[PDB]
Amino acid sequence: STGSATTTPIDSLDDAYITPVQIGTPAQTLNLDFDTGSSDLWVFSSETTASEVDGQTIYTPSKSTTAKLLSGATWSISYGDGSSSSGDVYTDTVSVGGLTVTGQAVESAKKVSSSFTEDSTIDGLLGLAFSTLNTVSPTQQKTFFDNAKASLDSPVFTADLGYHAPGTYNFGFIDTTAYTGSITYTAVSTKQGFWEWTSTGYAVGSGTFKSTSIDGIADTGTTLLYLPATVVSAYWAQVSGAKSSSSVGGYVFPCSATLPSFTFGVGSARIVIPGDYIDFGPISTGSSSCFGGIQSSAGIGINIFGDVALKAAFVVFNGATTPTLGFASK
Ligand code: NA
Repeated sequence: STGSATTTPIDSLDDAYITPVQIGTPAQTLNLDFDTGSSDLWVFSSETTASEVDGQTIYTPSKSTTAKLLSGATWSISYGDGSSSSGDVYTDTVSVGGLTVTGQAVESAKKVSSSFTEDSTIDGLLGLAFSTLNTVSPTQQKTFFDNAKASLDSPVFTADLGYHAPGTYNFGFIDTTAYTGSITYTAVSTKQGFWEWTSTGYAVGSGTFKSTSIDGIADTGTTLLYLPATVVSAYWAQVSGAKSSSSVGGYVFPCSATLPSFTFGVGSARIVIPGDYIDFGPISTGSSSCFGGIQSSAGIGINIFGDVALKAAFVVFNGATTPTLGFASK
C-alpha cells in the first residue's frame, strides 16, 4: 500500500504545515501537524477542556463506531518550544492520503497549553519520530508510520515541504518526479528516538564550503533551522545590521536586507536554502526589524534541521531495519 497527502502552510510565514487526517468511522477529518521530531498522534477532542478550544476541529470518539477506549492509558508531552498537552487514549482507524491503519492509538487531549489553544489551524500532531519516544503509559504505543510500515510497498515516507506553498507527504514510495538529480542517503542514529544524522558542513551565500560535522535532527515540527552558535554567527555576519537580540529571543535583521543563501552538506552533496527562506518577517506587526530563520541551538542541547532546511529538499525517511535519511535538491 501507499498514501499521499498534501501539506499546507498554516500562514504566510510557513510557521507550520497541516495535513488532513481521517479518524474514525464515519471519518472525522482533522488537520494535523506532521512532526518527525515526536512520536505521539494527539488531537483536540470532545474531552478537551472547553476554555482551551478556540476554533480547532475536534475528534469525538463517541461518534466513531470503530473507536475504543484504551483502558487505563494516559499520555503527557512537552515540546521544545515549552508547549504541552495531555489526556487519555482511544484506538481507532486512521487514514492519511488513502493509507489506512486500524487500531492506531489516537491520544485525546484533556488539556493543551496556551500556544495550542491560540493556534486555531492545528487540530493536533501526528508524530513520525521513533516509537521509543511515544509518551503513552503504561503501554507505549506505535506511531502511524510504525503501524503502517509492514503494509507499505517500501518502508519509507517522504517530506516535500513547500516554500510559501503546499507540499506533499508520501508513504510507501519515492516519487522520482518530485526531485532533481539523485538522492544522497546518510546514516541515522536512533539512540535519542529522532531522525538524527550528521551534516558534512555549510556555506554562507557564495562563500567557500566549511567541512565540519554537525549532528542534528530532521524535524518537520520545528519551524526554524537551529545550528551551533559559531555557524549562526558566521551567517548573520553577512547581513548588515543583523544582531542577536536577547529581548526578542534570537537574531533579527533589517527588513530592508536581502539575505544570503545557506548551504548544508549531506555527504558529498549540498542543499541550498535560498535567502528568502530565512526571512520570518517583522518581529511585531509593522516593525522594520525582522526575525531570522537561522538561530542558535545553544541551550537546546541539539541542532535541529527544521522546516527552513527541510523545505529546500526532498527528504526520504527510510524506515528499513537500519534507518537512513535521504536528501535531494528539487
Ligand atoms: Na517567533
